[PDB]
Amino acid sequence: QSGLDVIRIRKPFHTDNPSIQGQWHPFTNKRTALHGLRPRELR
Amino acid sequence: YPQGYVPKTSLSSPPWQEVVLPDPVEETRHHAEVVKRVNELIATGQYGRLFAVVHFASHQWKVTAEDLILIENELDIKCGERIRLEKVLLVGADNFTLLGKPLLRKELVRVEATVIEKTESWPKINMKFRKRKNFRKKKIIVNPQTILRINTIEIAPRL
Amino acid sequence: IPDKVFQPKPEDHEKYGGDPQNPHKLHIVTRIRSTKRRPYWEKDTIKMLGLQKAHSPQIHKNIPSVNAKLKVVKHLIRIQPLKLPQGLPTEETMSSTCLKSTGELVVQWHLKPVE
Amino acid sequence: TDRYWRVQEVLKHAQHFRGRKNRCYRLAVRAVTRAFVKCTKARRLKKRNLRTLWINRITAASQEHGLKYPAFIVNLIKCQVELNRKVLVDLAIYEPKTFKSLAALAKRRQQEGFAAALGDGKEPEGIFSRV
Amino acid sequence: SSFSRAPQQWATFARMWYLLDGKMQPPGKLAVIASNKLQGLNKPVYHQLSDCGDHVVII
Amino acid sequence: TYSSLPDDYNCQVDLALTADGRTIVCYHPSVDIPYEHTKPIPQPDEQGPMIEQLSKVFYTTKHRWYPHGQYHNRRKKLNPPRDR
Amino acid sequence: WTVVNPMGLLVEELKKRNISAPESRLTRQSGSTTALPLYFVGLYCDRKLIAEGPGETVLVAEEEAARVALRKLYGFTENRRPWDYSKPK
RNA sequence: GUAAGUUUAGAUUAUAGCCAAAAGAGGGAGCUCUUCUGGAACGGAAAAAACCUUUAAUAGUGAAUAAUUAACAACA
Repeated sequence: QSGLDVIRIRKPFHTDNPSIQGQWHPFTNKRTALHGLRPRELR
Repeated sequence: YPQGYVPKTSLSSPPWQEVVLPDPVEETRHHAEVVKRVNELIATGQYGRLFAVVHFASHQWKVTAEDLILIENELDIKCGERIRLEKVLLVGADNFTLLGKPLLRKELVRVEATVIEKTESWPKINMKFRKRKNFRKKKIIVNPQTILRINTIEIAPRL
Repeated sequence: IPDKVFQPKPEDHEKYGGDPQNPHKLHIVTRIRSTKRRPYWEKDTIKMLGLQKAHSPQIHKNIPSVNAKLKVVKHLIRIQPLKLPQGLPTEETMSSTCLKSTGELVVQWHLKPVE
Repeated sequence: TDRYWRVQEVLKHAQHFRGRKNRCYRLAVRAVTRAFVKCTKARRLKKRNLRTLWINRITAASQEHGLKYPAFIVNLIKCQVELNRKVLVDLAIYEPKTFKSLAALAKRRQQEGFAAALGDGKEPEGIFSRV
Repeated sequence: SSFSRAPQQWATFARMWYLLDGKMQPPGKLAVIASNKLQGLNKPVYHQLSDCGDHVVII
Repeated sequence: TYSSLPDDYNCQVDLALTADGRTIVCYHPSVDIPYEHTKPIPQPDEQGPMIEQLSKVFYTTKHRWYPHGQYHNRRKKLNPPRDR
Repeated sequence: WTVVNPMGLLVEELKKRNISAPESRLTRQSGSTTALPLYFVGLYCDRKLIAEGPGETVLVAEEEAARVALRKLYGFTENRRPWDYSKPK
């Protein structure tokens, strides 16, 4: 046994590098348009 | 109009749209061509952090360097002793990934980890529901446990 | 139910892939339902056959006495014919036997993907 | 002569209770047992919720790429992929590029599967449908 | 990838604005879609306590 | 068009089978947005009302901002757990 | 390592490498007029994006994008090869 | 197929059910009786002691299933 306290462990996994390919955000997988035109822009 | 011709309408055409697959002969060439490029990538070692999925016990653990994994049972292995995981179905790189069918060849992937600690789980209260329960009808568990630290992941261009 | 159900016909033979000659020797039976709330005669037969646990394979002889017992519990069991593609296992190969879901007991387990 | 400590055993579990329950042994003992039983029942149900959460997250990730969860699972099964739902959630969150590759793989098998189903097996099995 | 922690949290937890046209459209089908978008169920990391709902505009 | 999904948003997915046939190779290099398909950064450079203003800014309920009694305030855990 | 003025430092490295200073562009925009605006700013070198960062304001996104570029410059990518402690040699 | 059984001696406990569903009998509704069968979830039928799925209970951030409110105007 180690000196670490014996109590409930919330998560059985510990990692210092959770993501390798990058964390997903809503703008991921969203296609751009020519000139980056925002929606409903008349131009 | 040709015989048995149905004009397109709401009900004449199915909602789903038919697709056409590429011809097999050229498809294999693309399959082989892609493999050759990847084989060079593995040989050149053009990758950094890697993630590998390993199935241990009844659990599947996505694993990376320095990861800590806890197993809720004894293992009989001394602490500080490196161990090789033999069940890996997937390994991933920054710009490519490999998928087992259903498992990767032992030659391609070798994964090693070290045993950190042997411990028992925190107490777990068990008390069944019953009329006139009484206070002494309760049980504790503290299921044994073990700690594993990921050490290294080794791959080779053996496609 | 007519007795023809247990008297097979050529069409039934083709459907289930069973040869009218060389009748199969052994039955494979598994309990698929609970005996709770069932009459005592059903309960007694299930215990006698040993199908206490559900989804547990049991091998039985295809003999008239056993067939009568299986018929009583027919609704609570699934019956499959055991097949020996490689024949009976030997003493040396007794440790390499494996029973497939198809109903075939192989006498050699090579741990190689069939693919 | 240890009756005081027996009450302390109930009290120590009842220190965090509110109202006269925390200071009345008659009520404190009942509350302590009720609290323990509630945890016991939740243990079995707790596991089921976690799987439900994992499945729900997978569906949103699959729907983000335009793939239905049932279709994605079936095609992966046809490909002999046995990654668990918990790992699948992590892959989408932490390996979005891999998830798209998985999404592309499942869709390609789905296209091959639809072709195979329409073919009825007369046509040769597809490259991605080969076992 | 390689983004700073605080900006990374902001982007993933950000809420989006959506526009819907109701002309000759069944409200119920729009409501089913609107509920999905409004509740935040369209996000892969949806959690009950994350308050990840999104803005929906209907015209 | 070997890939079954559009490759123009996240990454170029190239699916391949290894020579042995018991492995699938996926190559996924990321795709960058075209210069033409983006815009340049913009070159030009009381108690009751307080809760209402707070509610309006964050689209929250007014009930959220009301205080709580001493009983619950003391109960709050002072040390939220954070590892790494 | 404390780095102030990331944009200036990024430009300083680029001129040393004889690389054109990237042209900042607004890759994505959301909730601009709300109290919680999200801006994505991408650094485009020779009309090619080198690094992109998210920010609540255009300035914040540009600063974050600069920080991302600096990590890329010095090979500190999030996906970089992990250091190895296993080697007995 | 299976492992109890017969006899001798000592000795108590028990000697009041509940509800569903079957089979009868008075009766002509429904009631009124008698007989046989089954039951006491941690799942489901909404809340449902009595119906359906359910062999015990142990830890696990595994897996396959069971039962599981739902159904798709008339003219010759």
